[PDB]
Amino acid sequence: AYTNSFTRGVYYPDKVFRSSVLHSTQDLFLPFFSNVTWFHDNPVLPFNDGVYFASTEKSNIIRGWIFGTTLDSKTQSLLIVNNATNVVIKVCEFQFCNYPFLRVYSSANNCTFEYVSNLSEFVFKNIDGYFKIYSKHTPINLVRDLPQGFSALEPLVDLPIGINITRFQTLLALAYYVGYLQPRTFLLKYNENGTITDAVDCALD
Amino acid sequence: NFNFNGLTGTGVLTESNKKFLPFQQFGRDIADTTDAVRDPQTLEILDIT
Ligand SMILES: *[C@@H]1O[C@H](CO)[C@@H](O[C@@H]2O[C@H](CO)[C@@H](O)[C@H](O)[C@H]2NC(C)=O)[C@H](O)[C@H]1NC(C)=O
Ligand SMILES: *[C@@H]1O[C@H](CO)[C@@H](O[C@@H]2O[C@H](CO)[C@@H](O)[C@H](O)[C@H]2NC(C)=O)[C@H](O)[C@H]1NC(C)=O
Ligand SMILES: *[C@@H]1O[C@H](CO)[C@@H](O[C@@H]2O[C@H](CO)[C@@H](O)[C@H](O)[C@H]2NC(C)=O)[C@H](O)[C@H]1NC(C)=O
Ligand SMILES: *[C@@H]1O[C@H](CO)[C@@H](O[C@@H]2O[C@H](CO)[C@@H](O)[C@H](O)[C@H]2NC(C)=O)[C@H](O)[C@H]1NC(C)=O
Ligand SMILES: *[C@@H]1O[C@H](CO)[C@@H](O)[C@H](O)[C@H]1NC(C)=O
Ligand SMILES: *[C@@H]1O[C@H](CO)[C@@H](O)[C@H](O)[C@H]1NC(C)=O
Repeated sequence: AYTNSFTRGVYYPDKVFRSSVLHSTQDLFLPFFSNVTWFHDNPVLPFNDGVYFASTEKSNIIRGWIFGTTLDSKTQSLLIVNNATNVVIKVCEFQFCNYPFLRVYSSANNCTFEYVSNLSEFVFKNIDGYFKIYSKHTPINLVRDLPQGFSALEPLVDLPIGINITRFQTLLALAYYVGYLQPRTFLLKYNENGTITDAVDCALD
Repeated sequence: NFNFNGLTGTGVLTESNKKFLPFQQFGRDIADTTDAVRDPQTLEILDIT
């Protein structure tokens, strides 16, 4: 199924504070009024130039994401997972299960990382091997479509992982949306407190 | 004069009220001079007028 992106998906492009300034930025963004997928046993999805992901439910039915070329331990893959004590990220050669849920994999062959720490919005970029996650959590009064109005994703973590990614999947446990980035010129309205409060997708119309 | 992780210039370092988000390290002028800087050890924000 498909739906409107409704101008959701903007994020802070540069780690520079700017305020009360309209700034032109060229970057991978979700184009405005993009035609995003909505999923109502478990798909594997292409990564494209980059991913926008969101889900509306607080009950932690979602638990993570996995990314790579194979998702089968014949290469490395990224695992992002969340558990009752920690945020966890690692870059191991997991033998992932045909349905990955918390039991996400049978075995693992190498590793190079273990980082640790109601609509939930996420953006994943991979450039120069840095896999960059931005997110924000935002209130909603409806589930079957993305909410009206502007919302800037703050950078959450920024990891030098350097692995090749082309396919990905979402971990459940025992609805969500997906869109894909494209290179756009955007104009960002940084307000007095330096938050992006509006934007123009210059190639839209 | 200053060097801040390589950011080099001359300025009157002033305690900034600019509300940097925890990932941000520099702030910029329309000319791309650096308008404010995070101290690399105390992590406070300083204006560079
Ligand atoms: C990233 O991974 C993809 C596979 O998901 C690689 O694509 C393959 O590249 C080889 C040559 O190296 C071709 O023979 C295959 O036909 C390609 N497969 C597909 C499905 O296109 C890609 O080369 C990798 N890129 C990097 C930079 O490692
Ligand atoms: C969440 O995952 C982390 C691993 O990323 C688990 O942390 C480890 O816990 C064991 C004890 O069970 C410690 O000996 C390790 O030192 C921990 N590792 C790290 C990197 O912190 C954690 O136990 C998991 N929590 C749950 C509830 O499964
Ligand atoms: C961890 O990954 C490396 C590859 O990055 C594995 O190295 C290969 O091992 C096989 C034998 O199992 C050799 O035939 C290849 O020539 C090795 N490749 C390279 C590039 O050296 C390594 O074996 C993996 N670790 C484990 C325990 O399987
Ligand atoms: C910029 O930040 C200031 C706070 O530093 C915002 O003003 C506060 O807004 C909250 C409500 O969200 C009030 O409870 C406070 O009393 C306000 N403080 C002051 C001093 O007015 C201000 O609204 C922000 N600007 C924008 C455009 O969002
Ligand atoms: C959304 O895209 C799909 C194909 O990607 C198409 O079938 C559908 O008609 C599109 N919807 C709109 C409103 O353009
Ligand atoms: C760096 O120095 C500051 C004092 O200027 C100190 O508080 C801090 O703990 C030091 N960094 C680390 C990693 O210990």
